Amino acid sequence: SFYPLTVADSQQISPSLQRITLQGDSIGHFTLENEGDYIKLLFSEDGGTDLRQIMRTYTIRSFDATNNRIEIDFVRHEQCGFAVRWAMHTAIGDTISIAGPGKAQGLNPNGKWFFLAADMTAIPALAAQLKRLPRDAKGYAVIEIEHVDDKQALQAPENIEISWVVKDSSTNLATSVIEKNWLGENGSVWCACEFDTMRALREYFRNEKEIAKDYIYISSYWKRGVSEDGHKQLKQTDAQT
Ligand SMILES: Cc1cc2nc3c(=O)[nH]c(=O)nc-3n(C[C@H](O)[C@H](O)[C@H](O)COP(=O)(O)OP(=O)(O)OC[C@H]3O[C@@H](n4cnc5c(N)ncnc54)[C@H](O)[C@@H]3O)c2cc1C
Repeated sequence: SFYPLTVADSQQISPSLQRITLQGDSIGHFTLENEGDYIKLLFSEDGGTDLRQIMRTYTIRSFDATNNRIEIDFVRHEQCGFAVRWAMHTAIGDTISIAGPGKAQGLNPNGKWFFLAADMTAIPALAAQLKRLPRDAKGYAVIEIEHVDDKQALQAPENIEISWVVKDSSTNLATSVIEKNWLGENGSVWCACEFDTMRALREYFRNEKEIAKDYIYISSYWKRGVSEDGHKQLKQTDAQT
C-alpha cells in the first residue's frame, strides 16, 4: 500500500532541520498511535516522486487528526541523497507517495530507570518514546545535534534528565553517553543513531553494563558515507555477527 500526499508546509526549524508537512485523505485512517512509526518515501530512480523504486525511511513526527497531516523532520545533511535533495527543493503543492507505517522495538517499560540516546535522525522517534513513558520515569535522554540552535523543547517525564551535546572534534554522542553516571541494574535502553556510534554503544550497554537483550533497543538509522540502500545491506552484514 502506497499513500499519495501533498506538501502542505515546509519550514526551516533550525540549522540542521527542515520540517515538512504532508497532507491527504489517503492517510485519514492514521491515528496518533502512528506517531513514531516509520514510513518510506518513494522515489523513482531519477530522483523524482512521480512513480525500480528508491525508498527512504523517515519517522512520523506528528499526526494531525483534524486535517490528515503528518510532519516529517528532515536532517539537512550534505553522493547526493534522494530524500534530502527532494526536501530542500520541494514546494508547497508538490506531491509524494509513502509506504508503511511500520513499528520497531520500543523501550522496555519494565526498566527501573531509562537511558535514551539519539542523534538528529532519531529525535522524532525519541520524542515518541518519551511520550509513552510514565510521568514518574527516571533516567537520561542524551541527544547529539550539529548546532546549538538545533535544540528542541521535548516533553518528557520530569526525572528524565535531557542533555544536548553539540558534536565537534572532541564531543559526540558515544562519549557523552558513556560519561553519564551509571544508575545501576535494571536499566532499560533505547538508542538510535549513526552506525559506528551504535556499534560502540551496543558494546557498552550489552557487554560492559550487562543489559539483557530484551532491555535494550539499539539500532543504526544511517551510516556516514553510505546511502540507505547500502545501509540496509550493512545491517544484514552486522547481524551476521
Ligand atoms: C527507522 C528509521 C527512521 C528514520 N527517521 C528519520 C527521520 O525522521 N529524519 C531523518 O532525518 N532521518 C531519519 N532516518 C535516517 C534516514 O533514513 C537516513 O538519514 C537516509 O540516509 C536519508 O536519505 P537520503 O536520501 O537523504 O540520503 P541517502 O541517499 O541515503 O545517503 C546519501 C549520503 O548522505 C549521507 N547521509 C544520510 N543521512 C545523513 C545524515 N542524517 N547526516 C549526514 N549524512 C547523512 C549518507 O551517509 C550518504 O553518504 C531514519 C532511519 C530509520 C532506519
